[PDB]
Amino acid sequence: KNRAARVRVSKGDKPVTYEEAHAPHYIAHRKGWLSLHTGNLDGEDHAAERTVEDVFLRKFMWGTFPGCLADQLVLKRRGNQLEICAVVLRQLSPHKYYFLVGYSETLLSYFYKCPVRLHLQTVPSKVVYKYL
Amino acid sequence: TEDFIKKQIEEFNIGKRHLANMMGEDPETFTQEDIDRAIAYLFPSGLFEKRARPVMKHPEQIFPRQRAIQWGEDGRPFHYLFYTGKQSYYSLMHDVYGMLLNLEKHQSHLQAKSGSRWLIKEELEEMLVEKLSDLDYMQFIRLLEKLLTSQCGAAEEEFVQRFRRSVTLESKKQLIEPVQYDEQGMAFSKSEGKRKTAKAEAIVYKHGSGRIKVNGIDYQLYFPITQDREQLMFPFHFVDRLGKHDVTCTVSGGGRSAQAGAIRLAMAKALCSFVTEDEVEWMRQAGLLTTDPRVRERKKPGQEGARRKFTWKKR
Amino acid sequence: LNNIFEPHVAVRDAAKMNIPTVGIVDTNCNPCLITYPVPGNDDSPLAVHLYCRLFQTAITRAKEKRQQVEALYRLQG
Amino acid sequence: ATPSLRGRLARFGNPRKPVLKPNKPLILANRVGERRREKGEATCITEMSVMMACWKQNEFRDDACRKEIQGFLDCAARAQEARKMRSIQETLGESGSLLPNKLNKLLQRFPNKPYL
Amino acid sequence: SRYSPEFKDPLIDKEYYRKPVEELTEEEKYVRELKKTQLIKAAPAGKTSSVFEDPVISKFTNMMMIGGNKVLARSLMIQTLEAVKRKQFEKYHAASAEEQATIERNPYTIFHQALKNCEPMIGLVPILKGGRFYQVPVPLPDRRRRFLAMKWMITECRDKKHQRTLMPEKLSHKLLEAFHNQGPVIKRKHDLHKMAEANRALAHYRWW
RNA sequence: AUAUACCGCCAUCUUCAGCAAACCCUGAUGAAGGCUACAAAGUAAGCGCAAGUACCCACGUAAAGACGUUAGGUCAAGGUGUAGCC
Ligand SMILES: [Mg+2]
Ligand SMILES: [Mg+2]
Ligand SMILES: [Mg+2]
Ligand SMILES: [Mg+2]
Ligand SMILES: [Mg+2]
Ligand SMILES: [Mg+2]
Ligand SMILES: [Zn+2]
Repeated sequence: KNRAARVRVSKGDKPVTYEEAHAPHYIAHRKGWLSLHTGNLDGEDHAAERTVEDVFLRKFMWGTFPGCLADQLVLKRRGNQLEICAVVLRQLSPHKYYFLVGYSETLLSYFYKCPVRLHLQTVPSKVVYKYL
Repeated sequence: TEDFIKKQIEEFNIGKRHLANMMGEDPETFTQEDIDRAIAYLFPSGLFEKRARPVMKHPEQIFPRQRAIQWGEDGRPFHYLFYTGKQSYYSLMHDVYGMLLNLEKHQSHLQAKSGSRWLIKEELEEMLVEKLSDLDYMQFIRLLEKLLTSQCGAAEEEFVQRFRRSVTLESKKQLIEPVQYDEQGMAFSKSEGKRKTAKAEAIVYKHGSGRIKVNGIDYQLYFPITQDREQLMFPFHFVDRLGKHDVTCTVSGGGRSAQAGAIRLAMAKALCSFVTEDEVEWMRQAGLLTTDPRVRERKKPGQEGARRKFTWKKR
Repeated sequence: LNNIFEPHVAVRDAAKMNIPTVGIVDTNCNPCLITYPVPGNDDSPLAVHLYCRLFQTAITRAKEKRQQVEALYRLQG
Repeated sequence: ATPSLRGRLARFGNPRKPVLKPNKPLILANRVGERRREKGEATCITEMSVMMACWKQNEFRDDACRKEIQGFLDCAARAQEARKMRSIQETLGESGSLLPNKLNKLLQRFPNKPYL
Repeated sequence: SRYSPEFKDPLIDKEYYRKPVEELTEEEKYVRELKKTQLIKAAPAGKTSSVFEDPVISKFTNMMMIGGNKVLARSLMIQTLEAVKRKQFEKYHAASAEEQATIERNPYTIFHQALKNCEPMIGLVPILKGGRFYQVPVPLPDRRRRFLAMKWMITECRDKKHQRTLMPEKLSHKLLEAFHNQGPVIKRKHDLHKMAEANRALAHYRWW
């Protein structure tokens, strides 16, 4: 059994979302891509550095928000304008959210030589699609 | 339930208003096709699935046809045949049985006083909010057939035609190539052709001898094997016209047999200009006016040649 | 009895949910769960038209007769 | 006519010896048995025998006695083609033949009620 | 594979369709066929509506080709045909008069007669009953016996060879010997026939 | 050192279609079963194929094909439990 990143169908009790709920072969059909940059085309290079930066940013966003995030994060590498557009939960005070957003933007702009602006989305919790 | 539907409808209409305002046209003339075009232009979804497309239609298409309530505050259902699972299906069965017995009575009285297709189970269950099986559907189709075979008239005729449809086109005849004149070009015609990765453009004439030119030079220097010569002679032989038709094709890409078949197909499709339609039908039914999509099969990462496996033994 | 010669399940489930059943038992049925049985033929063509019409006349004297008592209570309000 | 079984089965009211001792109870079911089919034929033997005889009589060439071998081949081909065409395209027949489907359908339409 | 169902076979004959106005049955048939005009398959690169060929010759040429060498098989067939033609003409011009007048020079009739003579009549099958293989004579159709004779001739012309022998003149001599009712393929046919006759007491083991 | 602690990546079965939440009936309410369209108690959210995506369309090909047997292959993509050591 080719057990991939798809959700196993067993008992109806796992609040699975919509992102990783689909099969890994429906990416170019019923899904999409979290990251997007010019390194994924013919004739371009420096893709290893882009992948390292992407995985480091993902780890940093997952560590700085222990549960404040819902699913994942969409990457938009517009040459020299990174945008970590994601969502936010309605559980903490807005002051803490503003503080964390400002700290992350300052760290990004002063470390990766790139300004970052966020676009938070008001959701109650995890975007659940099936209770299976 | 109705409150959420009204919320969706008001959201849809305010979104349509905003879209007609941002596009620059009048909201009354802002049809649904323009809505879809604007959504596709503003939200370019580059996927392969046709269901994952950004749509903004009426909530009647997004939400399925909800089953209405048949009982009121008193508890008595609104339909007569409700305490049996299926209501509309059994009502239609009773109606068609009544029509059948009416037709039988009318036929008995007459004896004493002396393009389209049927419905589909999927279409039926999508039109009527009701689920059925296959045996009952076959029985209903047989009852409809018995209704049609009987002596119909006007009322029963329109009643059985309301449960009909309309088939699409069935004449798959190709377009007849007209006669083109390009600078003193009498009996001039061109065609194309694509088979086994080979593109040919034959130029059939009706005023020369009996030779074939491939890329300027004759076909003898380009087709040394008699196989291609016979393949190109077959179309001219099927019409009994050899020494009165000259061609000059410019084929490119593919091997000898692929280019020969491409030129043959081009000649067959170009000869449909100075002959009747019965001859081109005879040529099509014999194997000329048809495509040959025999392309090389995609090799699999584990098989020898897209069919045979590797070296799988038993011990 | 249906088309297999076997007692139907509706008469068995009626006594389960405390629901009476007025059936027409002939001579090969099980008139035990029926609260109001009556021996009578139910296979002749001209016979079944009698019971079906008597049940129709009972409606014309039950729901149609309801209007005779609706005017008595509507005099006050 | 069917013979009666008054003192056949060993019951409590039979002061004698049982003559019929079946394995399964004498209660019929609601299905009919399958018709007999798939048997060995091996027809056309005398023709092959006389063909081998006329081959051994003359030389190995079939020019001295071609009529016998020709008739044998014709009969064999006719029989084979007839059997194949029949078993491929026709299985009904006329009035009264191989009828198992409708038979079991009628048996299920009027089954047996052994549980009173 | 790459062809859907309910499709017909590409026709080869032309004179039958040059004037199909004989009677009414075939007229209605061809009219109903051309009405819906289904997607007829394309003609392969081996069939031709010419009258200077023969389907048996084409089948033999296709069977002779090993792997993917159509030009090689075609050249070998042309060489065999020209060799038998030259041999016929040499034995015609080097004779008397009665022999020259009582024989023909058409190689097609000679090849057809050789095929009809080398065609077997009975076949044996190794029926495994109880653990032993016993040969039982069973009837065979015409096409199967023709294919068996063709393959026997092919394998005799191929396998049976030494070192100094050739191939075109070898096959020509083999066909000329098979036409004269004295050939190795006819010898193998007679051996198979006598072997089947020696075991004729096993026809009762067949079940069809 | 243990895949007889895993997460993770896969295998013949898989060249098909069956399995799991909520009810009722029959087995005197025992383990269990619930198939008869000229129909005697079956309704079934969900899963996998069919339905669907792409290539040469509706053919064909590719991608996929559940709940598990093999304590199946691997602590030896990569990291974590238990033993002994700096
Ligand atoms: Mg796999
Ligand atoms: Mg017994
Ligand atoms: Mg282990
Ligand atoms: Mg499917
Ligand atoms: Mg798969
Ligand atoms: Mg191991
Ligand atoms: Zn009854």
